[PDB]
Amino acid sequence: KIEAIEKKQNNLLRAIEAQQHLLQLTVWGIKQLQARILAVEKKIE
Repeated sequence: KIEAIEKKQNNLLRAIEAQQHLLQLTVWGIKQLQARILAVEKKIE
């Protein structure tokens, strides 16, 4: 029980750490699309 709670908790920490990184990745990806869409708007503007 306390062992089961602890084990599950260690995994949760790892999953959150992993999602943290994925998020930063998507954020950076969105900054890239934004820049590219911008240049296009300016090109046809």
